[PDB]
Amino acid sequence: DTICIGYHANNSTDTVDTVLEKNVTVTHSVNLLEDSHNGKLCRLKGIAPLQLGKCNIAGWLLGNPECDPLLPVRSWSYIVETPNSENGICYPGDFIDYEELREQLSSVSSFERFEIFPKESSWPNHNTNGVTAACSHEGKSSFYRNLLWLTEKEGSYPKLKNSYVNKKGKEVLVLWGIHHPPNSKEQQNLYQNENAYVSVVTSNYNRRFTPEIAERPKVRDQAGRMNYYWTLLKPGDTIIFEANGNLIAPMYAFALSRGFGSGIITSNASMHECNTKCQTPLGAINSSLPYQNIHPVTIGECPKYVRSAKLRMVTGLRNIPS
Amino acid sequence: DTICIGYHANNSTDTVDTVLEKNVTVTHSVNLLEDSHNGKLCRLKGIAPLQLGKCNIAGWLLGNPECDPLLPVRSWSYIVETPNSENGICYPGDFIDYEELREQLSSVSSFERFEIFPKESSWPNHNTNGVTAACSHEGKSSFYRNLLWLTEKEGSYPKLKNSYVNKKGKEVLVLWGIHHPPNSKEQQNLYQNENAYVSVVTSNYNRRFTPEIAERPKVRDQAGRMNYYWTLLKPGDTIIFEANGNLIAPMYAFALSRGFGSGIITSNASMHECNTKCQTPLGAINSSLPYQNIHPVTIGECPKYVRSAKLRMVTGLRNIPS
Amino acid sequence: DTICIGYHANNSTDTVDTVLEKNVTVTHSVNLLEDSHNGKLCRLKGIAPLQLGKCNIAGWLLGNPECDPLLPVRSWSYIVETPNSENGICYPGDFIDYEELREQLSSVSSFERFEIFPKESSWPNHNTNGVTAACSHEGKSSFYRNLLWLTEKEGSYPKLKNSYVNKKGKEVLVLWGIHHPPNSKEQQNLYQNENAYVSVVTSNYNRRFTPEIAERPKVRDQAGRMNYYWTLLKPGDTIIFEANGNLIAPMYAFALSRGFGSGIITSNASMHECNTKCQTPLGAINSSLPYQNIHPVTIGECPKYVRSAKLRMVTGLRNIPS
Amino acid sequence: GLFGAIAGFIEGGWTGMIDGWYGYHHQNEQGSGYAADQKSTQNAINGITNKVNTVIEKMNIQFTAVGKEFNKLEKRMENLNKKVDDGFLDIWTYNAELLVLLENERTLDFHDSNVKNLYEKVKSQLKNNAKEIGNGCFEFYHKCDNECMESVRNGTYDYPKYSEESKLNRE
Amino acid sequence: GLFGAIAGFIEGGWTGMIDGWYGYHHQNEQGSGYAADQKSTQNAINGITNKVNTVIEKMNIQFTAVGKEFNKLEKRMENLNKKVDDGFLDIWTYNAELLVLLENERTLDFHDSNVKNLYEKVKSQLKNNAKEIGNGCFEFYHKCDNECMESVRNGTYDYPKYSEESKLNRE
Amino acid sequence: GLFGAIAGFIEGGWTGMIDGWYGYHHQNEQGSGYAADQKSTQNAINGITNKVNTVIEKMNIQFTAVGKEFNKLEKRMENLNKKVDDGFLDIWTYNAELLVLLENERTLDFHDSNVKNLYEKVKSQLKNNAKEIGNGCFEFYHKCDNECMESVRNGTYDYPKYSEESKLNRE
Amino acid sequence: XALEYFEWLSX
Amino acid sequence: XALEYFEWLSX
Amino acid sequence: XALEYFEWLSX
Ligand SMILES: *[C@@H]1O[C@H](CO)[C@@H](O[C@@H]2O[C@H](CO)[C@@H](O)[C@H](O)[C@H]2NC(C)=O)[C@H](O)[C@H]1NC(C)=O
Ligand SMILES: *[C@@H]1O[C@H](CO)[C@@H](O[C@@H]2O[C@H](CO)[C@@H](O)[C@H](O)[C@H]2NC(C)=O)[C@H](O)[C@H]1NC(C)=O
Ligand SMILES: *[C@@H]1O[C@H](CO)[C@@H](O[C@@H]2O[C@H](CO)[C@@H](O)[C@H](O)[C@H]2NC(C)=O)[C@H](O)[C@H]1NC(C)=O
Ligand SMILES: *[C@@H]1O[C@H](CO)[C@@H](O)[C@H](O)[C@H]1NC(C)=O
Ligand SMILES: *[C@@H]1O[C@H](CO)[C@@H](O)[C@H](O)[C@H]1NC(C)=O
Ligand SMILES: *[C@@H]1O[C@H](CO)[C@@H](O)[C@H](O)[C@H]1NC(C)=O
Ligand SMILES: *[C@@H]1O[C@H](CO)[C@@H](O)[C@H](O)[C@H]1NC(C)=O
Ligand SMILES: *[C@@H]1O[C@H](CO)[C@@H](O)[C@H](O)[C@H]1NC(C)=O
Ligand SMILES: *[C@@H]1O[C@H](CO)[C@@H](O)[C@H](O)[C@H]1NC(C)=O
Ligand SMILES: *[C@@H]1O[C@H](CO)[C@@H](O)[C@H](O)[C@H]1NC(C)=O
Ligand SMILES: *[C@@H]1O[C@H](CO)[C@@H](O)[C@H](O)[C@H]1NC(C)=O
Ligand SMILES: *[C@@H]1O[C@H](CO)[C@@H](O)[C@H](O)[C@H]1NC(C)=O
Ligand SMILES: *[C@@H]1O[C@H](CO)[C@@H](O)[C@H](O)[C@H]1NC(C)=O
Ligand SMILES: *[C@@H]1O[C@H](CO)[C@@H](O)[C@H](O)[C@H]1NC(C)=O
Ligand SMILES: *[C@@H]1O[C@H](CO)[C@@H](O)[C@H](O)[C@H]1NC(C)=O
Ligand SMILES: [Cl-]
Ligand SMILES: [Cl-]
Ligand SMILES: [Cl-]
Ligand SMILES: [Cl-]
Ligand SMILES: [Cl-]
Ligand SMILES: [Cl-]
Repeated sequence: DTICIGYHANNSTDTVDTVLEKNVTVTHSVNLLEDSHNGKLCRLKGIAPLQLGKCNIAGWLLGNPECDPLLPVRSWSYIVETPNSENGICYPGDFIDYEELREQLSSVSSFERFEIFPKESSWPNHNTNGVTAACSHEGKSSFYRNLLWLTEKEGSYPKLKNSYVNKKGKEVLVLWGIHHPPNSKEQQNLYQNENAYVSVVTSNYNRRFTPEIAERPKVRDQAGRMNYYWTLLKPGDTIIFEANGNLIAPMYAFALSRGFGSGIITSNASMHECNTKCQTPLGAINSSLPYQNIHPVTIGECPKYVRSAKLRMVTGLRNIPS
Repeated sequence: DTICIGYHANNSTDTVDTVLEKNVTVTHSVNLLEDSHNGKLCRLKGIAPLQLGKCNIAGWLLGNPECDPLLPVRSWSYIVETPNSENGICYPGDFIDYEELREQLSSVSSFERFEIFPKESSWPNHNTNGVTAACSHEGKSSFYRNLLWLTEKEGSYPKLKNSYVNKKGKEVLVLWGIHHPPNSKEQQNLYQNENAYVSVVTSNYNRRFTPEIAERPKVRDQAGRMNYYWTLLKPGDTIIFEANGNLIAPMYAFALSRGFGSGIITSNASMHECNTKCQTPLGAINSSLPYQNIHPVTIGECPKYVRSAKLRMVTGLRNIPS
Repeated sequence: DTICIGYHANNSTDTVDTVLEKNVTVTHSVNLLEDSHNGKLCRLKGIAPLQLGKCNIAGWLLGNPECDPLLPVRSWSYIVETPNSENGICYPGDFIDYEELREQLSSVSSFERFEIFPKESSWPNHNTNGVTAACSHEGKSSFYRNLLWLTEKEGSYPKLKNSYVNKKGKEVLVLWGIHHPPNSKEQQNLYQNENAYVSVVTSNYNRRFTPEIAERPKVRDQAGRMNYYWTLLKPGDTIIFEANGNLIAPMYAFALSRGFGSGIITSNASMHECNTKCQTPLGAINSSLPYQNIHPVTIGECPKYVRSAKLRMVTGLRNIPS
Repeated sequence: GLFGAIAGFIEGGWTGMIDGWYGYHHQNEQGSGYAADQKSTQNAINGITNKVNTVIEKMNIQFTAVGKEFNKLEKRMENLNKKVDDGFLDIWTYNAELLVLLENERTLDFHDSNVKNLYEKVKSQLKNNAKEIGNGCFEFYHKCDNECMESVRNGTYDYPKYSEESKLNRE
Repeated sequence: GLFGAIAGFIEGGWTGMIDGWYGYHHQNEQGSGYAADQKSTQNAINGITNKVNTVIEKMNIQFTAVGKEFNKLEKRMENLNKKVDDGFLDIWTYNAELLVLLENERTLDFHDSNVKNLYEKVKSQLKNNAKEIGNGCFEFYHKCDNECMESVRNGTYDYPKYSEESKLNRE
Repeated sequence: GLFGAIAGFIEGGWTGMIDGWYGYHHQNEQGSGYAADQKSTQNAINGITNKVNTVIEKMNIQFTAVGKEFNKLEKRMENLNKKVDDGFLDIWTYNAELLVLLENERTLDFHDSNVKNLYEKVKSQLKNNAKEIGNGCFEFYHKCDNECMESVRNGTYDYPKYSEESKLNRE
Repeated sequence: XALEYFEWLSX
Repeated sequence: XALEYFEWLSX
Repeated sequence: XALEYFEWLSX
């Protein structure tokens, strides 16, 4: 009569690494590393993302004609740009503090596009029909949907001075532009002034602009430039524009809402009818594992990104069915 | 006759966590996490802090009238601002490189407030009596104690050009201002010039200022602005001011001393007659423990801040009096 | 008859530290910390470094006369400055975005110094013989080798406008300067214009410069200043200069090549005929150990820097020959 | 093994024992069979559960973390940001892999210790009433029915009950 | 326990033994009593002292670290600074908690090992002169006075001195 | 030692055994001598080799990392960069030193365990055919030639072969 | 996490 | 740090 | 790394 003491064994082929010995076959184990995604752009906690599609932040905010017009009011959980972003700044120039603006939009949860300066009846005694071939829409010459090219009317450019009082109850992003003609001839032909100036002021913003005339290399067949500026108008505050030339006046501004957990990503995937708590540019992650090796860029509630190819923790015993 | 082998047991109720088992009652243990503070602002290694009280850095440096005047020479271990800081920039405008200035003051151990440009006998042929209601002291209209509002005298504003040679043997912080009137009428009424300019130069500093006239929204019932500028005058170096208008000339500068271990904090606690080697905005820490969960902001020689609620290390045995 | 079980012992005096006990003598051990270097500047993967010797980046790029002229085309693995760097900016002024320029050069693997604007036949109707004592070479008065001081010729300074088209197939670093005379008299004596201006433009660069006249403290016996500017001309792009005064025109530009693993260090060691895969300012490291306590600044493929004085791992047994 | 039981003096494992990590195998006149020890198995399960859950617990939920952009004159800030991201990544990869390795070693050692202690428990319950025939087995000097085997397993082995018979057979 | 002594075959601890971590309890004709083993206790104290002091030593003194301010056009730099502070905080919290857990496990295992080794020392000194009656106790086959007990405790037990008597009683 | 063999019941080491970490010493009529155990030594060598190589492997190659410069109006960015470098340095120094300490403790414990297990292997092969005379030595109750010793070392000790003679001498 | 490896475990 | 847990420890 | 501490090790 005998009795024996022994331990469990099975057919498991799971392997783990230890400090003394790599590659140990064990009876039970647990994977801590998430390597699977669905390859889709999904909703984040029920909220659909803001896809810009063919355009980037600059093109979307400025109002590039080639972009498919978005609904007046939008709300999202994160913003998606495509690598195929061709449509942005269509008329050559510098976008001042564009990166900072992107960083500001990174915490924005929704926008309301509204008319801050109504076209017909805002800039009397001035032309508002100016277009360009650099911003071509459907073959013809056009211009930004949110901006307005103020030009001389009937041989004169009177010193205009308009204002707007923010009663939206939220931050109002206002964008405008300053034109820099290649020669003084065009300067006189457009704004009828050689000593023109633009003045934009709020309670905390204050800037003056002076046209710089010089011949420049052709960019999109344009020797002239156009610098773009922006500011965030506080609730209850007033913004004042005063110009006697070279002002690309605002027409549509943005009522912005602040949120948490948002961000801007560059993705190739397309939007599907799914929902997730974690999103990467490669796809969505549905997991409770602490680690993931899919992508460093994550939005929502995700596992920690690591370079590891394998993170398997042994729970069972050394498997010896021999 | 028998002999037995056993281990220690007592009435200890200390508990520690392990990887295999949480909440183990042990005979002896050691707490590594400091969670106690005295709720007081104390001296740091014998040196009392610089309390600004009702004012912030801007208000203190500019010389805001509402602030209780500090002694001519001060020395500290750290600077304390209050959340109740209401008194700062009293006349609306922008403080250029204010954050950088704060960062500079973060390594300053002492200051000497001295007259760099004596009032009566510095700016001949100019008025030095200009005040404002924005900087109101005791109901009446006043102005910064360290600055001086130079105005037209007897219908004229002669081009002034004054200088100062640093023989203090240390860095001399010099602050000044540039006024921007809301209209050209006030510009002429104050400085009698429409093409005014200010010029501030040293051996390594060089800046020119041009008044920008434009109507701006009322801030503290003031439609005009006032930009504030500063620079650090090296030992033995000369600073030169040259203006024909809109210059808020310096009157009191600061001889600065450099130190180590200092910093700027926002605190609610009050100063007591105590001394410590570690200070937080919530209070002082008297401990030798390696960790603390009191506050991330520390000054002096402190434990490392962690989010942990408990860090107890077992020294004794598993306590089994059963 | 007996048999015994035992373990190895030798005369080893190696000591290691454990958590329970410091200073344990063991039979076999392994040092993981590299503390040895050769005290020499060597080649990095076969490529010799770029030694500036008596000059720094500013002096080298501007073309300081005191510097020993480098070969037209150079290629390196890293750049070496000396603490004895005295020769840099010889004529007082500000080097705009100098740190950014250094950071750009940190990823540059080679340069080709070429004539972008040939001296005789580039700036007709202008003098190109201007020198100074601030940039003294061999006792006499001289000037930068890469720049050119354009002055009035025969009582006039015609508005010059020259350009260059990059067909080098690589980035072309272009440097120039703007002179700021101490008085208007010298301004007229040099450039014959009081309303002078400089204009530098490319496809993505755009800047205008206006002379600021003011008396300044003597620096290297010069009361006037000279601001230095630079830009990177993209392949196929054109750069245009247009000035009617105060322009320190470019003469020699740099065709730059981009590389990996490069960097700028300050070193005291001298160049020897050796080769290494890891270089520090104190010397070269030839090792396979994971850690080193020699210097935080490393170039190439080096061990991780740590503050540790000792990192010895026991492989053998507790050595007890007793 | 650090305790020399698993893959030690008990060379192999039992596929026949499917209801537990550690247990017994018996053979008497009534027959033979396996029987997992529920106490030690449950304790081990609890411990290792606590280990896994603590490893998971220590890694907090990674909230939104996206890249940032910089213009052509902000290369330093760009490289600084990159240095931050890279450094954190290195450190976390390191920590994860190392922690997994350490806890794996400790886990195998833990199982080894459990088996060893079980064997020693049985060896201490029995005495001269049985002999060690190696491979983690005991041979009784007396007849041990299913009730006796059960007494061995649930820790109530009556040594004086069989001491006389075992003494006779041991001679 | 990893070595199965503490809360193992020695089920409970001794409140009666107040002068040490590990020790003995005896009972003979002269009476009964506790007596802590100073050697093993002192060694354990030294080791654990070294452990605590090294944990404290590895954490360097946190010098002055205060926040910084940024204007409305420096949101990126602000978020970068914040990312740095947060990352470092995460890593240090992690390291502290983990280190404490690990060293705690190792500490309990260490005590268990010490008790086990003490028991084995006594078991090796005595032989057939005494029997294991479980619970970490030995019953002598001979009369063992206070001097004999002391010889057992300070490691100089004279086995042949009592070998004859023990041989007679063991029969 | 955690297992009480090294510097435990086997007090010292053997300088006479130069061809291995663990082994044997014998003495019979044919003479005396040392003989390292190649199996356990080779296993230990493999394990520790794996340990060292993994420690080295986990530390990736430090590529080019040089300082950066800042003007007089970029003190914040400068101090931020410095805070990054310092923080990373602290963390890595910490990790390195701690890892070395831990693995050192574990290594010594590992060797101790190996020696202990070897001793237990020999003790289990022999039985009442030999007696434990302490210090990790066994005294045979029979004549054990070089062939017998070899059978003990390579794990093929024939117990019934000498059981009768040993039984006679043990009496 | 729970390790339901045997049916009688208590989860 | 010292662990004075018993009177005869040596500190 | 290899630990060639004995001649018959296999490296
Ligand atoms: C543990 O096992 C012992 C042996 O099987 C159990 O005792 C026997 O218990 C049963 C109850 O089902 C009695 O009717 C038998 O007569 C007992 N055998 C003896 C030796 O009398 C015991 O019940 C089990 N339970 C515990 C907790 O010990
Ligand atoms: C260890 O204990 C043994 C036994 O108590 C001690 O020896 C006895 O030592 C005393 C000295 O106080 C002698 O007078 C007794 O006669 C000894 N007993 C015997 C067996 O003769 C011994 O002194 C103690 N010290 C050490 C270090 O072993
Ligand atoms: C292990 O050792 C045993 C004993 O030395 C070896 O067996 C002896 O083996 C030799 C072969 O060289 C035989 O000729 C002897 O007659 C054997 N002795 C006995 C008891 O007959 C055995 O060969 C060794 N090898 C292994 C792997 O066990
Ligand atoms: C292996 O064992 C698993 C149980 O873990 C079982 O589901 C499966 O059928 C087995 N497969 C083979 C091929 O034995
Ligand atoms: C790992 O172990 C498995 C299981 O035997 C074996 O198939 C494989 O060859 C091993 N791989 C390595 C590289 O050790
Ligand atoms: C997405 O982008 C990757 C490059 O990152 C490219 O390989 C792939 O073809 C793209 N796929 C789609 C569907 O756009
Ligand atoms: C995510 O995966 C888990 C695991 O199967 C599943 O329970 C859950 O339904 C999945 N969620 C969604 C929304 O697909
Ligand atoms: C508990 O034990 C401590 C000694 O550590 C003693 O000071 C205290 O009086 C005891 N308290 C109780 C209630 O037993
Ligand atoms: C921790 O153990 C203590 C001591 O018995 C006990 O009172 C308490 O209920 C336990 N807490 C938990 C949550 O395990
Ligand atoms: C200090 O500030 C805290 C808010 O952080 C507030 O709750 C508290 O009332 C204040 N206390 C005092 C004494 O000012
Ligand atoms: C700080 O606390 C320690 C611990 O009691 C004490 O020794 C010391 O006096 C205290 N120091 C001060 C200044 O209160
Ligand atoms: C010490 O031992 C080493 C072998 O590791 C040997 O080379 C050396 O000669 C010995 N030196 C002394 C003084 O014993
Ligand atoms: C370390 O051990 C060595 C070897 O005996 C000894 O010489 C030395 O005194 C010890 N140092 C310390 C400080 O323990
Ligand atoms: C190199 O510099 C160090 C200062 O860092 C100085 O001590 C040393 O004298 C210098 N040596 C040489 C050869 O220049
Ligand atoms: C670097 O050191 C190793 C170790 O001796 C040596 O093999 C190698 O030749 C050295 N390399 C050079 C280039 O000196
Ligand atoms: Cl929507
Ligand atoms: Cl004072
Ligand atoms: Cl070369
Ligand atoms: Cl069974
Ligand atoms: Cl006692
Ligand atoms: Cl031998």
